[PDB]
Amino acid sequence: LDLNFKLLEEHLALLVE
Amino acid sequence: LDLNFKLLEEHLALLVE
Amino acid sequence: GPHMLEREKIYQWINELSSPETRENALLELSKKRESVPDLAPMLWHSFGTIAALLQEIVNIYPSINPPTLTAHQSNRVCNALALLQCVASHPETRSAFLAAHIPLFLYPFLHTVSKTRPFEYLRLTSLGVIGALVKTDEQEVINFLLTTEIIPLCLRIMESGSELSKTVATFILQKILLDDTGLAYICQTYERFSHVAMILGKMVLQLSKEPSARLLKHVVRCYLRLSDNPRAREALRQCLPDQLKDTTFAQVLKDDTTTKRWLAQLVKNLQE
Amino acid sequence: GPHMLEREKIYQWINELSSPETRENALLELSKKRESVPDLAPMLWHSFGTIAALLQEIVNIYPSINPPTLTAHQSNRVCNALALLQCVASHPETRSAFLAAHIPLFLYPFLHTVSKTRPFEYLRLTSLGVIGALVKTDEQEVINFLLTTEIIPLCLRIMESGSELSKTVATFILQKILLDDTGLAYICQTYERFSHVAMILGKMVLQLSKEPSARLLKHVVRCYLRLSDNPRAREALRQCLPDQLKDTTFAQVLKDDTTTKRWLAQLVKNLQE
Amino acid sequence: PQPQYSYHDINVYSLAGLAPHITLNPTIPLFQAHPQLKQCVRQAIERAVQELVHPVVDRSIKIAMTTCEQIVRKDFALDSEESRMRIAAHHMMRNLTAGMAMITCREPLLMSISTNLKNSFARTASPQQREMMDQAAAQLAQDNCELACCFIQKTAVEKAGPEMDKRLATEFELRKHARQEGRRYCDPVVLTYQAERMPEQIRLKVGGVDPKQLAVYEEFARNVPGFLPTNDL
Amino acid sequence: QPQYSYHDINVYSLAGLAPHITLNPTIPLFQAHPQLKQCVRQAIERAVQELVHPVVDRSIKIAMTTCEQIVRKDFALDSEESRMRIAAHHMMRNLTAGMAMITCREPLLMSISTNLKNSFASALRTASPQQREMMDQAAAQLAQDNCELACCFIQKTAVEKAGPEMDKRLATEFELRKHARQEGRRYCDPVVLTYQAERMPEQIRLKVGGVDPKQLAVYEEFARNVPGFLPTNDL
Repeated sequence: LDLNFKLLEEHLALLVE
Repeated sequence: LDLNFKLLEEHLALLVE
Repeated sequence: GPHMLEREKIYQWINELSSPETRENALLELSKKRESVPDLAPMLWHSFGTIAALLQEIVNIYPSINPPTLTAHQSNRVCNALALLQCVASHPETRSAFLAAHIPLFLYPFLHTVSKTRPFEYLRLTSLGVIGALVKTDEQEVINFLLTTEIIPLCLRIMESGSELSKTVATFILQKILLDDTGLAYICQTYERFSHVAMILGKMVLQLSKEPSARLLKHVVRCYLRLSDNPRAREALRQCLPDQLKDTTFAQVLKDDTTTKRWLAQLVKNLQE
Repeated sequence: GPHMLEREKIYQWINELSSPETRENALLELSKKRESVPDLAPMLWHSFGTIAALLQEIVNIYPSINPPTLTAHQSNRVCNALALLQCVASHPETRSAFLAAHIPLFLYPFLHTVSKTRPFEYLRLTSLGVIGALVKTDEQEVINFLLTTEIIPLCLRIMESGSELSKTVATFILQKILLDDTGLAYICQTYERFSHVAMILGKMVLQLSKEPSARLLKHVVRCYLRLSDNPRAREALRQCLPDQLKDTTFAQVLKDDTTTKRWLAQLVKNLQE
Repeated sequence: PQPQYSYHDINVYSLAGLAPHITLNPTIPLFQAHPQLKQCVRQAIERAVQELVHPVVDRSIKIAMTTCEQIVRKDFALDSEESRMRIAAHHMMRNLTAGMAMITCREPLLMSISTNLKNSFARTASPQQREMMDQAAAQLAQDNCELACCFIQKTAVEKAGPEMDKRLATEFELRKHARQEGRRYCDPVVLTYQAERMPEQIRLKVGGVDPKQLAVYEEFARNVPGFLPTNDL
Repeated sequence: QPQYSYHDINVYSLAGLAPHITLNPTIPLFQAHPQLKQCVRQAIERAVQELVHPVVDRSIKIAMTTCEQIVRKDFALDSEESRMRIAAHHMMRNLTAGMAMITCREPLLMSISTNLKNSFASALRTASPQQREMMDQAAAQLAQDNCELACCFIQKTAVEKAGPEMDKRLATEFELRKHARQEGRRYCDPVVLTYQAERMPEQIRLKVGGVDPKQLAVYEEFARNVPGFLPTNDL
């Protein structure tokens, strides 16, 4: 889950900005 | 109204039978 | 001379239904001709704003119901428009879209009224004729629409406290619904749904001994017969069948109607020990 | 050449989504080529049972929600289908039909959770990411949908509770709704809708003074600014605005955030009278 | 009957919007020689709306929503201008929602106002003293119920807008999407039916909609059930 | 782990729960006051009746629109309304039951435990601080034990009401597939038949005939495994 959790976090970081 | 009231009363009594 | 000279008037009268000024006259003449022209219901449906017009006539009378102020001129105006909406529900071409547009649910408030005045008694009787015309089509799409729209709670109110014709038309609707396999299963899938139907049906039997009606008894007996076709309904009916049936209270009424004896005969035999 | 074998590998995987025996591998292999292939979303929608399969994947984990028994394998599996549903929701060819089937209504159960376990947080974020994808399109249909479905009450829960990332993404979703004029008018229509939002935002301010988050503070300020654009809202905010926004509490943190300093500056100027 | 408050007359921001429009009717069987009990009535009027505004608004939406959509979509099937459809949709929606809201509200509100009034619990008045309290309560229930349901009516209409925009979001697109291709949207099944099986005099005009034909959707905004007419003609 | 099966529970009356109620024999309240064991059947069925009707209506609401659009889209090139009706009902039972379980659990556990606390207090009356904790501990234990039972009851109520009402919303499509039979032709949605032909790859295209079993496996699985219930078969 780790990889998918991390890459998902990076993705959400761009989205909100 | 009475005319249509009478006519409807005849029609309904026929339908139920 | 030909059909056309009258058809052009009918073609117009449909267009006159839009403007609220020219609507009253078009409603009257069109309701007189709803039987002579068979293609009227498609032309009523697919013309612009015509069904929105009839829906508007229904809603504009809602204000008069809750404070009972309906006048006979008002009552005949909606029962005029209701008669064309009935023509749409009678035609096989426009019946599905009639129910898909969920039009009957605006007649449903008319069936909740209790006023008992002639404008309201006529309004209820015309609304009952629309749903009564729908149940007679013997169409599964009419059965599935009525069940889930809570027409049965409305009916059981009329079967309990209304004029004998209102009771007869309503019991006929509850009849046709019960005689459909899916209607019998739906009415008896929940104890509440059966119990509400049983309590009314038993109460009418009580009041049919205080004042007799051969028609109402004929439809009440078939209702008890059709209910007896369900095992769960068979058991409840055997322990709480209204005693007046088997009480020789209705023996005198039966002689004229040989069908009612046959229907009552199989009812008590169906719920045998 | 090699692309034709790749196209057929996807074609078979899509077909393999139907049977539950072959779904897991195809869910994995397609969630990887989501950005690689452009037309995945139209192919996913218009092929047989494929959208139903992903909907099953979602409901299939509903038992693991209450009581919370969500494994890591469950979470990664159901999110890989959520990833494919995000592809459908992103592609313009399929976005409107996707909203027409109210598909996001089935991720709302995931937003109600509070478990804070990594399988639940992954589910919470991936579900939030799907909504954040819709709000970024800035389409009128997206805003008109979310308001009617009551996602705002779902966000406000995640904005008070949950992680900082979850708090940020939820506020961003709320923010994007407020940016639309229709979203503002909806929230400031009643007092229960305003006060519920404003109290959320106030309680978030106190939490940020004790647990600071740069991105959270940015989007919280932007939300307050957008509310200040409404007349009746601007009034209620002059007495409601947290004093920590007015004073020096967030000064050190915002020393290098030019865009946030300007928004806060305008906010106090907006309420000025 | 007759109205009392136009559409814009009542604010539904909060139940305080009720407060100004309540009629006093100062001749009473109780409040005379009792200045203390005039003041129980306002919280009860709001009490009845606050328990009844939410479930009534949701039901009035349900009945009117599916009906308006299929009728507006059918009528405006050949019109390619979505703004004209959006106007007539909300017009008919405002009317059908306010109608079904009034049907579902008044009698429960008539009995919710008076029973909530109670008055005595917040006592030791004689049985004759109880009656003249109940007669004053059942009256004031009839006085302010028109306002009390006009409140729930306006709430449903203000909530009907966003919900209607959701289900016509399909129809609103094919006219925007076809516009991008330099073409006017025309429902292909309606185009075939009106051309092949419909007489001219009732046939749906392809280009747009005529202003004499909009009277139904225009009167849907003029006469709203339960309120004053506005631009009456 | 799902305790019950769809057939095990009867919905006709609220008394369908009483046979399945699991009352832990080691509850300390009943150890000192066994007469209070009789408030449980009532309190549980009170909670299940105050929530069954609001949940059922909401559950079908969220499931209905989704279920009609996916089934119509998927069977738009099939002329056999029999297969579409079967598949549509399969997928409603699965989605409605799911939406019920999410809506039902959290309030039911509170409604059960709270109803138990007042029914317990009404007979005890004395309400000593010990007897209090006895009640909350008993009401908590019983609510947790019988939450799964009462939700499956509301689930099954929704699933049975969901059938007839979907038949209403799918009635239009049912007519077109039998009308075309009356005219000796297959039914094929003009819009879908175009899109598939013009834009869809062959390996994933909607065939103009009926759906192949092995491609209908999704809709069969909607009936094999229903949320909150034991799978009828093992595959």
